[PDB]
Amino acid sequence: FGMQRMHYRNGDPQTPFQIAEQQIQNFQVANWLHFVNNNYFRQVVIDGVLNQVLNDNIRNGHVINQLMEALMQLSRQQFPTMPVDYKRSIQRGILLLS
Amino acid sequence: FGMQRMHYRNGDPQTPFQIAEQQIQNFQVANWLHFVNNNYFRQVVIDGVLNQVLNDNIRNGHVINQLMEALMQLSRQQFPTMPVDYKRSIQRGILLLSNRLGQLVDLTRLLAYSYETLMACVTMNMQHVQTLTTEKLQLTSVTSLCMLIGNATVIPSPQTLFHYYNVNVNFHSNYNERINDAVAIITAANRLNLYQ
Amino acid sequence: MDVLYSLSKTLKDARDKIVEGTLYSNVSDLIQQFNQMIITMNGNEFQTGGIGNLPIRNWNFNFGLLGTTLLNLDANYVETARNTIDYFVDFVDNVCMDEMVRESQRNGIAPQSDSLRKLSAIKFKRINFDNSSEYIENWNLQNRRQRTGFTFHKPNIFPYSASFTLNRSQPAHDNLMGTMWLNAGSEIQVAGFDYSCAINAPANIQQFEHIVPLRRVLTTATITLLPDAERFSFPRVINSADGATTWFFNPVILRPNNVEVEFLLNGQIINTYQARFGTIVARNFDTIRLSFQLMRPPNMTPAVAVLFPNAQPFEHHATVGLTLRIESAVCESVLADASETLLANVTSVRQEYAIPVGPVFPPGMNWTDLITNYSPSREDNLQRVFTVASIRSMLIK
Amino acid sequence: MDVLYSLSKTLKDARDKIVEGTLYSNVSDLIQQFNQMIITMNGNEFQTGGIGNLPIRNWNFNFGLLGTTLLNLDANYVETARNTIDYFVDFVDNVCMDEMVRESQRNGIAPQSDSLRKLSAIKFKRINFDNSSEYIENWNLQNRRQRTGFTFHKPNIFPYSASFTLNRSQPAHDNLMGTMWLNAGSEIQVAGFDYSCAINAPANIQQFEHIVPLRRVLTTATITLLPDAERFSFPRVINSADGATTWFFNPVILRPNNVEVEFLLNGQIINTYQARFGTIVARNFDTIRLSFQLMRPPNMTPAVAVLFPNAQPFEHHATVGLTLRIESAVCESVLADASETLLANVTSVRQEYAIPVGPVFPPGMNWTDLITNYSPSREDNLQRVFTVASIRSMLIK
Amino acid sequence: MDVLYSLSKTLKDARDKIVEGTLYSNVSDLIQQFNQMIITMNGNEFQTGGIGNLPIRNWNFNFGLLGTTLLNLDANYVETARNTIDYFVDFVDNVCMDEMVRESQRNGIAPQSDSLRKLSAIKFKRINFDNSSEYIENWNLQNRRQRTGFTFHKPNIFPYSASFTLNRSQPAHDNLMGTMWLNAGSEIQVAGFDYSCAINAPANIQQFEHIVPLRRVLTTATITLLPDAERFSFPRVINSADGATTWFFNPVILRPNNVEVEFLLNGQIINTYQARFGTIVARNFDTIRLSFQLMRPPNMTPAVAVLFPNAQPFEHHATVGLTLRIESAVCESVLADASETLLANVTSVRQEYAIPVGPVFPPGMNWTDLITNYSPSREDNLQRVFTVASIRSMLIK
Amino acid sequence: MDVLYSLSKTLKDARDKIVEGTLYSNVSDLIQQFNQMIITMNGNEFQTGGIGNLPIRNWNFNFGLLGTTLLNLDANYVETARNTIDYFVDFVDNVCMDEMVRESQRNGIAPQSDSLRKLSAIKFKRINFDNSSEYIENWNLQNRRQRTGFTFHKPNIFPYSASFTLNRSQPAHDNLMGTMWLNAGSEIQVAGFDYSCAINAPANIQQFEHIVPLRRVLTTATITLLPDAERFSFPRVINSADGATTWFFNPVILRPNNVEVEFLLNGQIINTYQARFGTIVARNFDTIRLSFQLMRPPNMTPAVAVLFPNAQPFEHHATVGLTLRIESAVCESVLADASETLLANVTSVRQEYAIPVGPVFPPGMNWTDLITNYSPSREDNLQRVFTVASIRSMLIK
Amino acid sequence: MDVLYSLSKTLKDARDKIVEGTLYSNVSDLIQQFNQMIITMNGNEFQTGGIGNLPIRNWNFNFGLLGTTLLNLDANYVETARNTIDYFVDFVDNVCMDEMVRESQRNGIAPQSDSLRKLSAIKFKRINFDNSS
Repeated sequence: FGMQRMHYRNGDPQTPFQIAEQQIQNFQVANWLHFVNNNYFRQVVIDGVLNQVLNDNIRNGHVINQLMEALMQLSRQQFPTMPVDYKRSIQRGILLLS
Repeated sequence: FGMQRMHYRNGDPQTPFQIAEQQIQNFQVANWLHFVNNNYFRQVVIDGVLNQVLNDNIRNGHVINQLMEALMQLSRQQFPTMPVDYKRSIQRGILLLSNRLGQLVDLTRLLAYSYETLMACVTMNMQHVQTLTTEKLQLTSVTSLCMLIGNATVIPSPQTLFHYYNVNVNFHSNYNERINDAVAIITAANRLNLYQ
Repeated sequence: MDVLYSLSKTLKDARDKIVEGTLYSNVSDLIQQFNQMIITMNGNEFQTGGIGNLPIRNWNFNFGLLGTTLLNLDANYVETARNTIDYFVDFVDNVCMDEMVRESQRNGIAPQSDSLRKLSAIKFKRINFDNSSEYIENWNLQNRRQRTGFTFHKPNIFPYSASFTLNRSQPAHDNLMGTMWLNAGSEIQVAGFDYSCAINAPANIQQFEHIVPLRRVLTTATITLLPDAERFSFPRVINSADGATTWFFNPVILRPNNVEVEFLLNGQIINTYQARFGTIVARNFDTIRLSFQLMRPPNMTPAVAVLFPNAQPFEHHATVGLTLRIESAVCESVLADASETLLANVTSVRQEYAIPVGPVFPPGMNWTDLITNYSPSREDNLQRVFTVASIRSMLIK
Repeated sequence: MDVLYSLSKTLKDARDKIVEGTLYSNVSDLIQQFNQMIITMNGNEFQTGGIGNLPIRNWNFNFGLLGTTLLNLDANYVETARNTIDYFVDFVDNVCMDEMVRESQRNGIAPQSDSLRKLSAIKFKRINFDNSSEYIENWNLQNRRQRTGFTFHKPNIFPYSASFTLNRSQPAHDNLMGTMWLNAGSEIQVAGFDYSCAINAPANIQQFEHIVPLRRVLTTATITLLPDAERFSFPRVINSADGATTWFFNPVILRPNNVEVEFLLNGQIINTYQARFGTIVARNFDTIRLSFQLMRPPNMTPAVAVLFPNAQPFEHHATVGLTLRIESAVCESVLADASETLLANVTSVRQEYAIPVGPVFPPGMNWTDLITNYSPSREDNLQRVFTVASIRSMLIK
Repeated sequence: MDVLYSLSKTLKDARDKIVEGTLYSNVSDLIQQFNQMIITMNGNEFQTGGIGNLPIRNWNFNFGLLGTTLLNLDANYVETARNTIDYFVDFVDNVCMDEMVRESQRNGIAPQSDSLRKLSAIKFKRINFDNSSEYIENWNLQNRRQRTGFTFHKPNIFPYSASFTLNRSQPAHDNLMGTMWLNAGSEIQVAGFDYSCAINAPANIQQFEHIVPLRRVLTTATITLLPDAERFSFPRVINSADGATTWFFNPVILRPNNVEVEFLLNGQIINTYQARFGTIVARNFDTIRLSFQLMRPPNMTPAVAVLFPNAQPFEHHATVGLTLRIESAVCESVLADASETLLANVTSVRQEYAIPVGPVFPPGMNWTDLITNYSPSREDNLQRVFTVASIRSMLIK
Repeated sequence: MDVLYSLSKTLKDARDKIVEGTLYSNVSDLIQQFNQMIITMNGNEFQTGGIGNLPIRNWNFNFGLLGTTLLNLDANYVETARNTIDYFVDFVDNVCMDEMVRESQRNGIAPQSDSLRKLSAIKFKRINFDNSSEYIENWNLQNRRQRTGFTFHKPNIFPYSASFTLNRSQPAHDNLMGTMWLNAGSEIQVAGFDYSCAINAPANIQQFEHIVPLRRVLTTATITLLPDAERFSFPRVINSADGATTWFFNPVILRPNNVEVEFLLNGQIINTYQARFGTIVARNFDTIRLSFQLMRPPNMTPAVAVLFPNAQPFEHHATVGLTLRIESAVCESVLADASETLLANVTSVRQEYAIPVGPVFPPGMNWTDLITNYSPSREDNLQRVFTVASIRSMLIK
Repeated sequence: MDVLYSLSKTLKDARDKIVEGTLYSNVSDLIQQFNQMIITMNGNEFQTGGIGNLPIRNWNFNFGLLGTTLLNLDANYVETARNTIDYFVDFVDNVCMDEMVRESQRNGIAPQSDSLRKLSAIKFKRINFDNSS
């Protein structure tokens, strides 16, 4: 996306993914980054037994479609200021996983 | 022209020829570079088959002259900030390539006609997309071809052309038949509520 | 309607930048836009006409991509480009003229002709060069229901109604007292006459009033104010209110005092000006209120005392007059002006091609009749036709 | 000719865009244009002036280029470019100043100055940024035998000529019937006066007519026809036609009856309007013919009855008046306007250095005589000089 | 100043260029500029307001960059553009409003608002996309110390001051000889009146002179000239000199004789025209001197032969008058006009929050009061305010 | 412009430092400067003159350098350098002589001469030794829109205009009450005279006032207010205002009572002083208003009682007087002074070769008319010519 | 009081000699003086005002050394120099104005304001360009 490499300091109260979320205005990848940002174990109680369970959205297998769409969006991206073979390999591996 | 040599980083969206076009001042060389920069294919639909056709300035082979004039300008400048021997060697090379202008013109016209006639014998859609496996080709063979071509023309043999056309249409028909068979089987399977 | 504006802008840019000599690096964007427009406009057939005297014509589009090779555009490339530029200009002219001569009660914003209906589909939305001009951008903002407006110089907003009222009158034509005014375009001049010169009137002060409503709202308007009558200070002969004969007028002009101007909006007073002339500015209003009083001068000189006798037979009745000119305005609804000429173009097309009268516009595009009964459907149809006219007015100069 | 407009527009755009801190990726087009201009301009000298007091100057051209090495413009690069730009601006200004004054009877559409004539050579044809501006686009379109136009505000086209024509005249001016009109600027006011007040007139109705020609065909004219003219509604005393005696004028303004406004072209009727006041629209006209009728009041009142004695003794003449204004119009040829200072620039440059009067322009650039006898060669020369003037006014604000 | 205009231009171009359909190679430069701007402004803070009724807000910047690569722009990019553009529009509107109503005495050309003061540092110096307009470019050139200028249509340079000067008076006001003139808006109308038709001065010719000063230098002005007064030709009763009585006025009009109009600079004659009624042009002037002569007609006819008695009593006085109107001019300093929308913007923003009157501008922007004692400091403050208003007017449409 | 000052200063410093016997290690800086100047100067020709009797001269440049081989300067090296230096001095003198005479109405702050205009090109910008001198530093600071100043001694700013205004006047001048003032140079002396000697005055006190404007704002003015003026304290016989009769003046100087000195700016009160004589300090003023009172002696003595007869017969009028001197002041714009010969240089160069009077400077450089009607363009042109004059006076002593 | 005069002289010389074009060999002395003054003026905080209507202001000095590389001073270097020249001029103006409005019977020769007292210590004595006036 033609942006400077993320200067960062270890130990900030916010994870780098939050900064990524509030710095990219490409709707697909931004939404995916937000979903990963606020993906945490859910605290529930069943029959007096405490458990940590996943969110429903990932449980039915739906986030993979979002990941595939974001990857395909990255596939045809310009990818500026990068050498030829490295960019080609990166986007072809992304296509492979998509 | 003795201008500071460019450092084209490997990975910029721009091309070295584009920067050279935006930099130099002389007319013919800039015109030739501009021609080689944006010369893209044209998609043309003929007889229900998609094809790629070169620009009309390439089939009649006039653009080669628009090349040579530029090269001729390259033989006029004094080549400052260079020793005499380097200039002598470059002038020798450009002169050897120049004296064979007619051979190059004939070769280019022959290539254009042969490509058009042969490519007009395919019946499947074609697209300009780079693939994974890439063909290896050294330029020494190209130099040999440009220095060794003669006078006899070469026209594809009708028997070979017809054999190639028959093979191509056979392949296309086989592909379509298998596609239809698979589609029919899958449609029937998914409409009969098969899921195991 | 954006597609038509984009097409017009592309055609004008092509006709103004494609001349022999310009470097290709200055028209690469234009060539890309042109190629996209042509490739998206191929394989479609259009028909225009069927109403008025417009000759029905059919159109095709089988034009190949323009050349993309030469460092400098030579003459042959320019001629090849113009070979389809002329056709495109003719087509756009015909389409916009066809659209201009149709209107109705409903579909006030949406286009009504076939050409705009077919062009505004999903697939053709690939063509939009820019939205730099005023009218198209205002139209787009209206489509999102946001703040709109334009700029004009001396706009005709006040309809034509040459009216006068009498407060005290009789067929003797010796004791008259009333106000007469003229409203043409933007020039509001009011005059209040009093035959008695306020001799019998109590307190020697006679009060006049006048209220004029505006059909729309004007914001940040500059107004020139003058204290003396400039159109009702000469001898006149005028007929009766209901009409049986004519009376006589021979004015003499004082200097009105307590000249108060009120810019009233929704019954709330916003801007107040007292005893001021020259330059007056009102931030926002929709009505104009004028008030002035006539004072018989306390001291006298023989040439004055001979013309206001305490007796009954008068000779020269007193009258004041004010000049109110709106020399600049920014409005919200579409209105005709003096600087622009879109109304002129619409009326020219209507008169030349002899359109049958519709149920919306008054015949002959009479501006006064159109504005006397302003309605929202009229406003939307007029906004559409004016935007089409502005699109047209930059291709055939 | 187009070379000069390209140079001026490129210089203005460069002065607009080259400011400290901007990213180079936004001025690549202008950088290429400027480098091409510097490459083609160098090596050719120029000479300007030589007539009148205009300063003779010689010109050289030896400048570097503007390379591509930075990512954001710094102060020094901007300063170097600005130093070159100001010199080129002075060059353009001096060339224009030389070009504006001179003229020619023949070939009055071709360049005349030595610098401009050398500029028209083919080897300079590689610099044409655009033709978006109104005057240059009109010039370019007129180059190729096409219809043109000009958006004008208050387009003064009526020559100033105060004149009257009597119809009935006593030797000592005691019984007059005639018309007074005054055509100032873009404003026509015509008044029809009678001394008899239609007491001896045939059928008690007096007929009035007036025809005013126009040397150049206009289009899309918004006409404000306001009755009750002001130019002749007050007492006057003027000399007679032979200049050997005078006469009096005691006016009373009546109601103009059955106002007829006609617009003609080529000798046929184009657009007509009966008894409509306010704003009307005309699309194509060359001659204006205003006619109407003055109607005697069928019944009177004591003051009115005394004011119009049937017998010869007269002390109050009656008159009706109309006002004709062109608040907007589009013409096919260059004309004086009020939205710029083009004619002002021509006059100022002509008068500043006192060029002796040539064979085309009347002395002092008095617009009345220039517009009096309009000839196509004069129109072409004025078009060229106005194009050069608009070029000048697009560099110095 | 320049930074604010850069932001306004970038935002307007982005909102006029980002829409579904267009090719990516069409708005590449604008996207680059937008990313540069959002990088530069990110992470800072501002707080505008703190005076008057204007509410105080606090602004932050955290918007992410763009960079999506699509052959056809889709609606997601449009949505992001709409949101960020709206936020920046609100920010620029608020900062402009805060910049408006603040004034300073010493060094008025300098910025005043704290936000703008922080906005002219070194780290904001990158984003200067373009300066393509009249006012902003004039400001930029003034910052470089070169000649300035503006275009105008009917400027209001003459403060409204209706005054009358007498050369011979009388306690009874039965015998007068003097002049009267008014100067409102873009009009000057002067008239000189006599009661005895100059049968007391030698050669039967009376010569009035008139001198009017100009508060600022003017160049390249076209003048409409009319040889007949429009305002002083009606029966009028006016106030006396001492404000103690009222005098009569019965006018009649003759032809002006030997009319000389003089446009003088530093008391030196530059442009002179004799009997040139219609349109004349003056190149560079700052003082207007008008002289006309009222001459008794040599030969008479019964009406005029009686109405001008050589004895004492008079029934009608003689007067001549000239109407001088300037239609267009260019000034080297900032001036208001009735043909734009600047002063209205200033007064609307000022009265929007009922700000207390500043220590420089007169109350309520009474234009006459401001132009009366035209001070250089007030000129600089007016320049800054009008420039900021012009920056604001480019967005709110 | 700065190039010329750099050249002059470098030449003067070289003439100062290059003397026989000095050690080379003390002129290394100037040697480098001179070598750079010779390197950049060579190869470019020049032309000066062409107007009036000024000698037209052509210029060439082919000179060696000044190498570094010695340890102490010998006679021959000094002679070679001196021979080059004198030629360069002649070059500078002739360029200045060409520049001083000419002028321009527009762009009157930019170079005009061909040599200077060519010098302003960028490739000469490598020579700027310093800007320590007052005038060049002020020019440089004014280049970048900053407040300036000038240390002036006896800064003559008051135009010479001897005038008086009567207040009470008999037809034959036997009972006069009025004021006499004379503003010569930087010296103001105002006298208030009465014939009644306050015998019939209201409250036995006569009021005197006098307001003198100033076209340019000063600062830091040390004002010496000395009573007992000398300009009007001796017998006089002068013509009256109409120039048809004369009058006598037999003065007696009394004690000025309650002297009030006020200094205003922009229409407000800045600094005031009551009943203080001697030296006072004013910091910022534009208008000076001197007012005071003449008090009749409450009691008299035989000679005094006879000298002021109560009745009308008068033979000794009374008068009070004040003197206003500006012994030091700082202004913001260039003005005539007495610490140099700048205005003297301008006048001498103008008169020596008889250049015909142009469109800005009044004939003969008479300071009275030049300072009478002060306009910003005139001020800018005078600033440029005075800068060039100060450049000349820094080379020829 | 010598330090104030030296500062004023340095500021005037910098504002009159640092323009685009002058050879570096003519301003080497001035650049050395400027660098010495800035390095000796870093890390100190000053306060002026408190009497009259002078607005109390605080000052810092964290300005790096000026460039010392280019043969001819181009525009960018001049702008960088002026970015602190303006600040220095404002500071000196405020300090001298603050000093001007205070006096007393004693301390007739010695300075009375805080700024001059702090500046005239031993360590700051490293700055003295000349005493020409």
